[PDB]
Amino acid sequence: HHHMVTVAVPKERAPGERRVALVPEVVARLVKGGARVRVERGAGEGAYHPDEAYQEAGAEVVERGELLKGAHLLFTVQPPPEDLIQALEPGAIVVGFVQPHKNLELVRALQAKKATVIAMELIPRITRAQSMDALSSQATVAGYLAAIHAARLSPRFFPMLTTAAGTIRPAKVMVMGVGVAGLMAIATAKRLGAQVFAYDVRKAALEQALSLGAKPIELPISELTEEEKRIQHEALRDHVAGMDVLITTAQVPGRRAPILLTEDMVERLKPGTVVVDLAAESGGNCVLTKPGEVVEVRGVRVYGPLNLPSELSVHASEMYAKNLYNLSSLLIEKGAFAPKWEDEIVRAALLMKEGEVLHGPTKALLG
Amino acid sequence: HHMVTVAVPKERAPGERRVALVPEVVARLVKGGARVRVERGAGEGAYHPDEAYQEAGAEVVERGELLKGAHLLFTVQPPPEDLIQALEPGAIVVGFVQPHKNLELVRALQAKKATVIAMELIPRITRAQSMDALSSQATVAGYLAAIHAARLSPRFFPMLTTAAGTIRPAKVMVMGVGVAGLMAIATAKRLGAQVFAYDVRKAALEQALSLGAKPIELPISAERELTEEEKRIQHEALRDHVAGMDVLITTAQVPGRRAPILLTEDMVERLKPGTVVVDLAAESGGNCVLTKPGEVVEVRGVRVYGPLNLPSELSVHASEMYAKNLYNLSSLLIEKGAFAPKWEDEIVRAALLMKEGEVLHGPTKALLG
Amino acid sequence: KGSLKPIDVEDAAVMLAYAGKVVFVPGYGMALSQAQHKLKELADLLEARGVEVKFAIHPVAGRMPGHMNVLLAEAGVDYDKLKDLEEINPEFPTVDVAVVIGANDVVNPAARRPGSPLYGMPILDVDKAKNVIVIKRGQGKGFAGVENELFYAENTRMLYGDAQKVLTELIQALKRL
Ligand SMILES: NC(=O)c1ccc[n+]([C@@H]2O[C@H](COP(=O)([O-])OP(=O)(O)OC[C@H]3O[C@@H](n4cnc5c(N)ncnc54)[C@H](OP(=O)(O)O)[C@@H]3O)[C@@H](O)[C@H]2O)c1
Ligand SMILES: NC(=O)c1ccc[n+]([C@@H]2O[C@H](COP(=O)([O-])OP(=O)(O)OC[C@H]3O[C@@H](n4cnc5c(N)ncnc54)[C@H](O)[C@@H]3O)[C@@H](O)[C@H]2O)c1
Repeated sequence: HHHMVTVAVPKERAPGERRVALVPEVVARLVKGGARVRVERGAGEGAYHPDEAYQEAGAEVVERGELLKGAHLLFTVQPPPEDLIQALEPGAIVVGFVQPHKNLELVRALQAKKATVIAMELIPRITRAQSMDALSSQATVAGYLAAIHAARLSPRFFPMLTTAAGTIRPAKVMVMGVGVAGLMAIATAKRLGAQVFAYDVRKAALEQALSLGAKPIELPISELTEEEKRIQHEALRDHVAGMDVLITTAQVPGRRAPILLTEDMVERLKPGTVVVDLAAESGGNCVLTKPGEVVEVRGVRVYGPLNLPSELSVHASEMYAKNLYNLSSLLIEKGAFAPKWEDEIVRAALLMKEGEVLHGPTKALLG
Repeated sequence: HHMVTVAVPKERAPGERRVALVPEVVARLVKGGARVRVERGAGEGAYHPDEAYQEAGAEVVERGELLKGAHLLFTVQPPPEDLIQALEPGAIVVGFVQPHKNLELVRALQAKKATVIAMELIPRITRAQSMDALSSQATVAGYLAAIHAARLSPRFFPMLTTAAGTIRPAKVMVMGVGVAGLMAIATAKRLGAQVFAYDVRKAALEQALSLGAKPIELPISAERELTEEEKRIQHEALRDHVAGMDVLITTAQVPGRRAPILLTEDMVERLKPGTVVVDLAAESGGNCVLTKPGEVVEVRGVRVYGPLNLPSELSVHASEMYAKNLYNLSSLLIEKGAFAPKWEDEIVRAALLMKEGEVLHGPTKALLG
Repeated sequence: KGSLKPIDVEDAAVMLAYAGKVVFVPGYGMALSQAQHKLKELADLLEARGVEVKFAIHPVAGRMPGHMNVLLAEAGVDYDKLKDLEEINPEFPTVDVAVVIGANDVVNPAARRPGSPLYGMPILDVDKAKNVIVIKRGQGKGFAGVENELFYAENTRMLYGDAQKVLTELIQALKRL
């Protein structure tokens, strides 16, 4: 025997955040499955989903102060702020990105409150769980706009064009770090006609890049003598030198972004070259990167976008809402609030339960 | 006279980043027998450093020395007064002129006894194709219109299938299908958008189809001045089609006139929040009532951008193409390294705005009146 | 003058099956027909058969700058196969077969002559190729509205039909040889 589930969706308040956790169409599937959904007034305005639309879906549109009343599930994009945290009831689970390193004081308040929270970034990167993988779906969004921003900042055409005014050679675009984002960056730059090169340590990511028609960058080998490291560095610096665009995406969870473009490297870039550093949020792959800014040094234009998913706020929210919807198969059963504690996915993503932090590295950072 | 010498200045117009010749072209002129003078820093907007012009055989000089002994002044925008006042006798200015935007510069040129070829006036004949600077720069504008639209849109252009579901392609309407419109259709199409085309000319619609775009089919034949009743029918049908788009790229401009309105206020009211408009006609009024030239504005959730110097964003390839156009045209001004303007050539005749202070172009004449 | 010499896809297939060097010359008509995918597939087939294949892209082929490039890039044709006339022209005498797909003006040898409204346009020397097959639907003129003596040359054969449909049949007949 379980309670009948109420799901709550707040309006996001983090600076420059425009996504919403559920979109109306996804609310409607939940309602039709038997759940109640409450939504904060104007929650989806950043994603162009008016309150009227959520009502047509079957939601109750409510004021913020009333949002967590009788609520079993709080679906968020960013972690909830203090005002929502204090209104959390017994038995309620917060589901959304948490990212402790960035939001530690919120994590603390959730623990003092004795909350239960599933962190979306802790969804295990496995087969059974791709439909729920919020990092991927937002990685795909970021890689797409990364390619779009590069073409916008580049003073050169991407495509080859043969014209009465001469033959235009295609841009040389190198994607460094070919995870989910990089692969969408490849597909997008390729759609635009660029010649695309792909750089990654893993052979699998390179085979994947190959399938999209990118040319993989092979270093002289692939710890190492200091000298082999230098040969290895030099060869990469050489490949980068002849590019018009670098899109860089390498990010390691919980640590600073690796530097892939050092000072001696960017000194070899021709004036007019463009760098789009998708890793700016954890320090950047490029030593010239200023998070949230565009800078030009020696006519090399370097952009460190933060919150790309928020630019594509309609599709970013749709996909994230879908991720939450699929994840809810583990939290909702025939309209009943029934968390599957035993499930591998829940176990991997369960950040804290009743105040008990179950995630080792978060436990450490809080200490 | 002598060795022909051609001059190229640093452009000064607001936002202007192109340069009239790039190093590779400068080098070809020097090889052919021309002396080239280039203002200090002229190629910087386009990432061509003074040293690169020196390597091509150019002398690099101060702006005040630019015109000394020069027979040809190649510009992007019309020369400002400081350059007009330094033009030597028999010298020819070649560049865009746009007297509607620059009447008083055109008057100063006339008072100076200047001779000018306006690039906007290059005739549409086969011989002139490789000189068509309106076309080269529009190709850039159309490309970047599609890019900016994808950048301002809160939706994917392409259809996407992932584990998390299927996303529909964006619906893009290109309104006004000249060169800029065609390159916009092509770029948006390649990005995977579903692309529609609105233009009155059937041939323009056939060309949009040759890019996998879909002609917007209205009720009345647009190929004739319409009755007040038929206009109502066309406007209502078109408004319906515009209503269902995620993106509108408007590109219709008429030489010497304010842009036609293609998106009236009753139309934009039908646009959904999150819809994007990229108004390429902003330099001349704009096709959309909401356009603020040089700005992005948002009203009722509709993002409207009216960019003014897209060619200067793509400064490298715009300058490259432009320089090639002037290089090609210079075959009518230079013969074996000597100043030799073919006054009789139809291309020169069509584009010669002024000759030693006498205004030959009727519309410009009227304007100076 | 000379004569139009219609040819059957099966004859075009035989010509192509035994050639050492083929140059493909796309024009507006390929674009109108949206035949770029069928074209790339024919170029894959010949290449797999050991045929040396290139694309000759005229500066003003189509109706917009870089018209052929964008369609061929969409089809997945490698940039390295696309040549402009400065690079491809001198190579023409050695081309065993030149296949024209919906091109007309950009291969009209009358452009070398002053009276033609095409004069002053550089031309692709398709007329210096060993053999020419021209694909178009029939008698349609090009943009300039002039007749094209190339279609009447001794070494030129007309392969009439829609460009996508013709290329599909050509592929099908080639896989049967
Ligand atoms: N590229 C540019 O930017 C630009 C701009 C302005 C002007 N132009 C001019 O446009 C012309 C382009 O030359 P081009 O050789 O590409 O084209 P073209 O000289 O206009 O001829 C194209 C040919 O395509 C054939 N065709 C039409 N539909 C077809 C189909 N479905 N399947 C097979 N063939 C088809 C037509 O004959 P049928 O009716 O017998 O099928 C026509 O002969 C040049 O004259 C250039 O000066 C170009
Ligand atoms: N069996 C496999 O193919 C396999 C094995 C291990 C990991 N993975 C995948 O790797 C994924 C990482 O997630 P993501 O798609 O968000 O990637 P990400 O944005 O976390 O990483 C960016 C890409 O950069 C690469 N990278 C990291 N450090 C680098 C460096 N120093 N130099 C060059 N490249 C570097 C990584 O390999 C990754 O492909 C995991 O989630 C998993 O899906 C796959």
